[PDB]
Amino acid sequence: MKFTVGNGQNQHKGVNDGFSYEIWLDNTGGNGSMTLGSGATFKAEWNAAVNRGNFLARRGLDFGSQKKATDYDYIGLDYAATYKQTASASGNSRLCVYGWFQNRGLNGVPLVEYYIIEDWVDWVPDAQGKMVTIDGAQYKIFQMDHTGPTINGGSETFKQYFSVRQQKRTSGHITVSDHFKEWAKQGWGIGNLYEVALNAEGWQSSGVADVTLLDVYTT
Repeated sequence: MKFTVGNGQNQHKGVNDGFSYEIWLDNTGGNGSMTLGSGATFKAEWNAAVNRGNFLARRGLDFGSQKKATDYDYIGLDYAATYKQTASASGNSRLCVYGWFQNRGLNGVPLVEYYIIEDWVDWVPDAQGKMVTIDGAQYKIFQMDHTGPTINGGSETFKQYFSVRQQKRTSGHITVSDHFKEWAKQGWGIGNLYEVALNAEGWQSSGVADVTLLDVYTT
């Protein structure tokens, strides 16, 4: 139930109570840990306020890349967390829903890494976008190119899709399927749903994300 990164091992991933877990630290320094709770719950801590320090901890539901992400009639995520950045060496962090749309076998469809960002500190990705209303709240949506390693392998150029919550928070209900529908309404390509995860990420920062409630489901 506790996993550590930064002194010997820089990654752990597995499954427990039907929910994935993953923790990762780059080889640029720092340390971190994830303590599992029941279900999908977890506490993550990181100390990576060093140059190019880079940390992530996430848990979620694997969907098996079986069908178009928008074919699921309803996907819900309920979460509650304490989330704090305690150091920043020109750094940042975010708490978000996270996953991929797999395009393997899909002609004309991009590979996508997606983020529904509920809270952030110091910096968050941004680009020319559109405001939309989901779950009673304003989110800015946009997409951008990224070049880097991928669920399928090493450096390729793929797409990232973003919804960024305008009023930061650390608990509530997210209608994940509604975000997917808004992205689709822009004419963005939607591949097969790989996962739906709650993700804490740190760049050149230190902090804690104590996720005491996390439920992901479809109907």
